[PDB]
Amino acid sequence: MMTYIVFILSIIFVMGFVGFSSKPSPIYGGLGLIVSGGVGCGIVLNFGGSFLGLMVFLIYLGGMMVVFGYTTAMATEQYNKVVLGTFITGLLMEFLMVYYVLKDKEVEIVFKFNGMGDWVIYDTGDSGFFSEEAMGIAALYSYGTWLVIVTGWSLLIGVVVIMEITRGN
Amino acid sequence: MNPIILIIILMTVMLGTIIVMISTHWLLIWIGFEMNMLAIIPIMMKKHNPRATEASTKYFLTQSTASMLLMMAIIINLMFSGQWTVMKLFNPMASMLMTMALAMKLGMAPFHFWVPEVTQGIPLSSGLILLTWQKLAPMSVLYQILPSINLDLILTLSILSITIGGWGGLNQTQLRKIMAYSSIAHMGWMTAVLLYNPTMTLLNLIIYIIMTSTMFTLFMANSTTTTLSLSHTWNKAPIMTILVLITLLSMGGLPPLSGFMPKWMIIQEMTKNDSIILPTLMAITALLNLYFYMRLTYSTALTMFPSTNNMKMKWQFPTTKRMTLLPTMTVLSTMLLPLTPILSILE
Amino acid sequence: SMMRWNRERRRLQIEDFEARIALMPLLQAEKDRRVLQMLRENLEEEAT
Amino acid sequence: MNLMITLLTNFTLATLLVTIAFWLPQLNVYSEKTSPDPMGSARLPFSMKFFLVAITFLLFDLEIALLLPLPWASQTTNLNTMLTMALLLIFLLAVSLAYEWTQKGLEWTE
Amino acid sequence: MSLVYMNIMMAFTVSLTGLLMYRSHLMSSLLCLEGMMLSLFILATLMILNSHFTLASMMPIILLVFAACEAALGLSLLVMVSNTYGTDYVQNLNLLQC
Amino acid sequence: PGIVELPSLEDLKVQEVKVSSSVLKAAAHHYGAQCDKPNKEFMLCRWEEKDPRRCLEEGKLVNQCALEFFRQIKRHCAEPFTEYWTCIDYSGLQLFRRCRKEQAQFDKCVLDKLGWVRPDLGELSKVTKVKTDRPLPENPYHSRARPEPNPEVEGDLKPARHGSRLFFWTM
Amino acid sequence: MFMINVLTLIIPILLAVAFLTLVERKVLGYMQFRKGPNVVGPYGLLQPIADAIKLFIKEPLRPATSSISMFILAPILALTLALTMWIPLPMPYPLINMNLGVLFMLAMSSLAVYSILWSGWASNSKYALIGALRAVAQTISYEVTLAIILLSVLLMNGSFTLSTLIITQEQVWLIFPAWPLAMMWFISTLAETNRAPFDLTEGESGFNVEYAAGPFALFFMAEYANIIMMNIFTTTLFLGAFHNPYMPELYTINFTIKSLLLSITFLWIRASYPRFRYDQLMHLLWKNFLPLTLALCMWHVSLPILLSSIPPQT
Amino acid sequence: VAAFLKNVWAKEPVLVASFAIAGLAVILPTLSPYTKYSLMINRATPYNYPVPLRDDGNMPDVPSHPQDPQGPSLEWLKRL
Amino acid sequence: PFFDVQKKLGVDLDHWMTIQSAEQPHRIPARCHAFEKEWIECAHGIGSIRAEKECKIEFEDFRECLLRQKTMKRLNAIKRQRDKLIKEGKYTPPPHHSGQEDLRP
Ligand SMILES: CCCCCCCCCCCCCCCCCC(=O)OC[C@H](COP(=O)([O-])OCC[N+](C)(C)C)OC(=O)CCCCCCCCCCCCCCCCC
Ligand SMILES: CCCCCCCCCCCCCCCCCC(=O)OC[C@H](COP(=O)(O)OCCN)OC(=O)CCCCCCCCCCCCCCCCC
Ligand SMILES: CCCCCCCCCCCCCCCCCC(=O)OC[C@H](COP(=O)(O)OCCN)OC(=O)CCCCCCCCCCCCCCCCC
Ligand SMILES: CCCCCCCCCCCCCCCCCC(=O)OC[C@H](COP(=O)(O)OCCN)OC(=O)CCCCCCCCCCCCCCCCC
Ligand SMILES: CCCCCCCCCCCCCCCCCC(=O)OC[C@H](COP(=O)(O)OCCN)OC(=O)CCCCCCCCCCCCCCCCC
Ligand SMILES: CCCCCCCCCCCCCCCCCC(=O)OC[C@H](COP(=O)(O)OCCN)OC(=O)CCCCCCCCCCCCCCCCC
Ligand SMILES: CCCCCCCCCCC1=C(C)C(=O)C(OC)=C(OC)C1=O
Repeated sequence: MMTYIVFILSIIFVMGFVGFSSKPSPIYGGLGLIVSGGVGCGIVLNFGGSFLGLMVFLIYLGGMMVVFGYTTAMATEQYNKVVLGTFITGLLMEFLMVYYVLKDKEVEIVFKFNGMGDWVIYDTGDSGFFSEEAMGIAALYSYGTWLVIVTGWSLLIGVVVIMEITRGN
Repeated sequence: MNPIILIIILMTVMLGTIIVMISTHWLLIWIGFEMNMLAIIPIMMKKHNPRATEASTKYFLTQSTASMLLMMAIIINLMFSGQWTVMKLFNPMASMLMTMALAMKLGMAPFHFWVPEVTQGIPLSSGLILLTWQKLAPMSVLYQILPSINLDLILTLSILSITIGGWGGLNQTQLRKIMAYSSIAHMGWMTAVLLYNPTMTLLNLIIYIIMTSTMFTLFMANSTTTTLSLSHTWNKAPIMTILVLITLLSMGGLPPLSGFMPKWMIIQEMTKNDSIILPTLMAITALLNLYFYMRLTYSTALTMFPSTNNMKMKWQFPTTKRMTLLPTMTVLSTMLLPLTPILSILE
Repeated sequence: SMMRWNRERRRLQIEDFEARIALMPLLQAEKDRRVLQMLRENLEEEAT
Repeated sequence: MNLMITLLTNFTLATLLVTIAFWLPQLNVYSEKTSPDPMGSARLPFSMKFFLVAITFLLFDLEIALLLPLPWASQTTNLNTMLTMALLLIFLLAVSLAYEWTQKGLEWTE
Repeated sequence: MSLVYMNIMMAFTVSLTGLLMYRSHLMSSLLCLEGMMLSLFILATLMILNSHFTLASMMPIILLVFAACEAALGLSLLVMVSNTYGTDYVQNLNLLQC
Repeated sequence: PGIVELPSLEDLKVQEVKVSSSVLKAAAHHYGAQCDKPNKEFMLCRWEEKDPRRCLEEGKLVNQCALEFFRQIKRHCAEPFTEYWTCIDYSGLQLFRRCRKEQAQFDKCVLDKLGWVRPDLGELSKVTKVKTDRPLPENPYHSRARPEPNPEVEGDLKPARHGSRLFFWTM
Repeated sequence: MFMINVLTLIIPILLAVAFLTLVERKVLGYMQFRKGPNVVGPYGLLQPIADAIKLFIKEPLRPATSSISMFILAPILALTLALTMWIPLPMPYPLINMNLGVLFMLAMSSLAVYSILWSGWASNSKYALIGALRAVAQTISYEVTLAIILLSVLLMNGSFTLSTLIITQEQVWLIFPAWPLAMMWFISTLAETNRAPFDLTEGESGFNVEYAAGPFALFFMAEYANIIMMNIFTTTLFLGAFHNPYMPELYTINFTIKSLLLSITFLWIRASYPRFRYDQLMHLLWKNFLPLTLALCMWHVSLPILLSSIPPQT
Repeated sequence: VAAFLKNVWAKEPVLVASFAIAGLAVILPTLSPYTKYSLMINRATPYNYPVPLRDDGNMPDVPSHPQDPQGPSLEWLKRL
Repeated sequence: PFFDVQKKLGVDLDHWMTIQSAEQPHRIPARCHAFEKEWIECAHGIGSIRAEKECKIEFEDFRECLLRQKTMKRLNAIKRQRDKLIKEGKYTPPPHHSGQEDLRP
């Protein structure tokens, strides 16, 4: 069962998505999204992407969901059947999908998926004296000149836009 | 709003459209789309009233949903092809998701519900910017991926857009909602002729852009947003009544005006591929667009509605608005049929 | 001080990398023989 | 492997300490209290200043995410291009800060 | 293909159906939208890392940056409508029916 | 499709260099200096053929040369090399700068016993040239025949016959 | 065997926190011309034990919380994130050797504000919520300068690994080439852990006014663990010690002395100056610290290129 | 132009220091003679294998052994 | 419209990312470099209509490298037959497949 760790983490990810997507309350949705983001970062880390998972923790959770919950605290003043119904039925489709995957080791819904453990797709070689994802990200200042330019311009324009529309005049 | 900040934001909108047009990478297409939408949001909220914020909220939600669907299609295509070159797609699911994302961005039916409300809630100049410039990039992306487009899906979207646009515009009295439903019908025509000859789509896009620009420019020149306020124009400037009469006749596709040429060439192209029922149905449906255009011309130019007393006070002053390019697009939208073979420059 | 110590560290890194470069042909040969043995054993058990 | 063992140990030690801190005076039977903020029932006033500083933090955090791979990126051969792109990114950070400064964005929470 | 791909597609579909059916609040719609982006992040990152596409490793960072700027714009719009009406309910954004 | 061909288990049989990583790292520079020719021949065969089954014999020769290198080390300089790889093996990152004294002792011993000189900086990272007798693989990717290209444009451009030929237009 | 390492990491943290309370009381007393506790034990050595037992037999407040879930969860997160920010610290060998330990620490520090947010929202008091929102805004606004300063300092290191930070300072201390970054980093870490002259929640409602005495003690213990951790991180960054690979006790004693001196400097700071206003510290950050941090970041990007002193990647 | 600098250095010294440091950082790497050393130090670091070339017969520059005189040299790095 | 500004101007704004078999930093190869190279050397210069039919086997090999459905299916069938034979009791696993091999290097 330890070879299925990424699969189990993906199950927790989709279960948290069902939980927060039922919309019980905006703050509880934010809490469920935080938990789901943590589990997804765990998936990425177990796949080998340390830098991208730590970006998820630093920017998505520590930097942006803070803003979401901060805005949620400035509205939605503090103190159902639908929420419980959709949570129950989403859990039902999820566990039915898991049972159909693991019983026959193959499934088709829109694409064809295989029920074996996901350690099979990994590469048998070593990367030498560097990590491949860090070199790929580090090539942004040497190769991605145009990407840097358009992203920075969009960020500055976003600052200008937010300052423009919240003024009220 | 600062003039310099307005200039920077408008060049950011055009920069996003250019980035979509010139790039060979799917991520750059996505980046250009978000840059364009983020920059165009403050143009909608120039006046700061609750209607503008409501329209901006609905526009933001629709464009964000369409953008997420587009990214989903791109990621599926990368998964099934291993590359990002903007060309034909290698998965029917990716093609369907991208086609519906571009349909949501264009506002074609049944994703049309945001267009009239958004056009109504924003000023005339921002509505002109939206309905004219915002549609250059999704049609370019559609122009790049036609080997992967499902024919049944795009033809269903086209006929649904034409019928829903005509039936929707039959009931409106506000000018911006009429322009929105007219836009929906014209995008139905454009994506109807897309898979047979995209040059006809480019020609229809250019002609619709010119006609819409002329009509919106006349609207802001006279500062009219309703039917009756437009009907007051005969007692202020009758030359504008003549101009709106000829432009609305040309918008209905009546020969020998320049609006006849797009549907004429579209019907010419569709019959070469042994499709006869659809061009007849689209012409019969475009008769409804002609109907509410003719109702507008009745209320404005061919009759004299009663005016009020203060029109004399308005007589004593001349206009000073910068009606930019208004005679040029007025001429180019009515007397361009003898230059029909000029469409070969677009191939 | 940082300039002198970082230049020395760069020289040490170059020495370490060139030691690895001298080593790794033998590791490449061993890895190739090992993966060929694994494939042969799996093929024989698949035949069984 | 060892990392998630340590994470589980820290989580279970924290939840053990919190459980003992909660439920130990629960075993006491002290009393029952009726108890019948300076504002009584006033609505929370919506302030644009706190939202503005939150959004400014978010945007600067995004440009920080862009700036993060500089120690790895300094090892490239194309040093002139990397230096120019790094200086351009931090210059855009400074320009956004200056635009917030001049248009009274940092006002009454300076 | 693999299994975690199926789970991430189903997570994206769940977040999409959550966004496409509003309950009461606009904030829940924004949360569903950002969960959709997070699922896109995980899917693209797993595909790029498994395919050993080195130069594509910069894409999820740009995706995160652009969609978080999108979310900042959406939060500003939500704050504006909350200042207008006193709450962020989606039933108060119905003036443009007429 | 086809049946993948694998060498028999007797063809993969060779006696191994059964030494640890720090033992390899201590004499790495001298191994690169002394046993360079069969290593570079094997690497050229590997990067050219793109198939380990075509480089099995070169790898076997690499093993033989490395084994003889370590036998020659053992004959004369067993004790200083043993101390050197011991103090290399103590370190967590296996640093070369924590064992300079024993390195100098081993280098001096092997210089006066075997005449070996360690390479300087950048020498082992050079690109060398290899004289081999095996022929170059003319088609190493096993690619099949490429599709024939379309015929291109030839001839001068002439005006259109009777213009556009679009309905009634005579131009 | 590894659980022994985990336990001997995490139990001395709590012991050092309790004796940090005692040391701060005694040092503030001797700095205010008086004595600290010296009656409960010999020189007050039994004061934390008595105070802990008293706080753990105190009556709970039993509030009318809006959500008991996050009311439980906020001290859980505070204590877990206080204890989990010690595992990549080299002492001189980290318990969990991380390739990206510095950025892992940044992620945990950025994640630490949810305890403040949930403690503010769980309490029914609106003034408590307002105080929590102000504290969260100050915390994230100083996260910004923490990130820029750490990024600019790391350009002399060459990687995000915390163990290489000892190797970099093998020649000279890193406070010599980066002392303005050291001063700004020290003030930013002082304002990061909500300490004087930035502890606005004690000046005129805290974010945990409705919390019981036990959970309040847990929050305060997490804050003190954060203080010790930040001072150890600052010592590793700027005041690196001599590490003999055969005698690790030399490095352990050296950085222990330096980090204790830095924490005593924290207590020395807290009893010298008046508190800031909210807008005054926002002015100090957005208009004083941030432009100089950006200028020094550009300087420390462009400097190792012009000096031919790029640190090695590995 | 001259009294403006004195006034702005008496009034906002933090911004003067920030702008001066920024100007130094942006004009000094184009002026220093050690940038080329950084370039050829970064490009002389051996990350991957130096794959040998098949000897056709005409390569006098390419060495047949690492200790051969021909080839790139790092004596400039050893001295500096 | 697809205005090829990059080819007209000679700039390279996004072609470096556009394929996986392109110039990658530190000469790092991808998992399916060879298959993608063969497919591109097919499809170049013949249009999409001819390349969708002429050497489709290169694209099938590329897709099999990318997603590996056939290899997964073959491994599933082999393991299923092994499980059936193990449960029915007519197959004994070898020592080297049970962790008692003492691997080569
Ligand atoms: C870790 C090592 C130890 C660190 C220090 C620990 C002990 C010292 C503790 C001090 C007291 C701490 C408590 C109070 C904290 C809050 C107050 C505070 O810090 O305010 C900061 C104050 C705030 O400034 P301010 O508010 O006074 O500024 C006035 C601004 N107006 C007019 C708009 C109101 O100063 C700074 O922010 C400066 C930061 C450090 C600057 C370093 C510059 C280095 C030199 C650059 C070059 C200069 C020459 C010119 C250019 C040459 C180019 C070649
Ligand atoms: C294959 C095709 C590829 C692409 C080919 C090229 C396509 C071109 C598309 C043009 C799109 C035009 C978009 C709308 C105008 C943009 C400029 C703008 O911002 O105008 C609005 C602006 C607002 O200013 P304000 O003063 O607030 O106005 C309110 C009234 N007082 O200012 C005003 O309101 C001033 C009043 C006059 C405005 C006149 C604008 C005319 C623009 C259209 C010209 C004709 C179309 C272009 C040429 C033909 C292209 C096919
Ligand atoms: C990493 C290191 C951490 C160290 C943490 C602790 C630091 C401080 C250590 C202790 C310092 C000295 C404390 C002395 C306490 C008083 C001892 C004493 O004499 O108590 C007498 C009292 C009454 O006695 P009685 O018999 O009534 O007298 C009549 C006779 N004429 O009798 C009583 O009160 C009853 C008996 C009390 C005995 C108390 C003994 C000390 C308890 C210390 C607790 C912590 C110990 C260390 C734990 C961590 C290390 C293992
Ligand atoms: C089954 C049998 C066991 C049952 C459970 C009991 C466990 C042991 C509990 C502690 C020992 C019991 C006796 C407690 C003290 C009683 C005697 C007393 O009152 O001594 C007073 C004396 C100081 O005299 P004082 O009145 O303060 O005079 C001031 C100076 N003029 O005081 C002193 O000199 C110091 C007294 C120190 C008391 C012991 C040390 C503290 C408690 C340590 C253990 C519990 C806490 C462990 C750590 C928890 C985490 C912080
Ligand atoms: C309200 C809910 C409860 C709240 C309290 C509890 C949760 C919050 C507090 C704890 C936070 C834990 C964060 C864990 C991830 C941190 C990043 C990380 O693991 O970095 C270390 C390392 C990457 O570094 P590197 O050196 O590259 O790896 C070794 C390379 N040779 O990576 C590795 O070594 C990878 C090891 C395998 C993968 C580990 C996956 C861990 C489990 C998933 C996440 C768990 C937390 C989920 C909840 C988040 C918050 C809600
Ligand atoms: C070109 C170099 C590189 C540039 C890019 C990198 C920049 C790094 C630093 C980023 C700083 C970002 C924020 C800048 C804000 C400047 C505008 C400003 O604050 O103006 C207002 C201020 C007067 O203050 P006040 O209006 O009262 O505001 C309340 C605070 N007292 O006004 C002032 O105090 C006057 C500020 C303007 C004049 C400053 C002159 C400094 C000259 C230093 C020596 C020359 C350095 C070389 C560069 C050329 C500079 C012109
Ligand atoms: C495992 C539990 C260990 C004991 C709990 C932490 C140590 C006790 C702290 C008590 C305390 C002391 C001494 C204290 O002096 C103090 O004043 C600043 C507090 O805050 C009001 C305290 O909470």
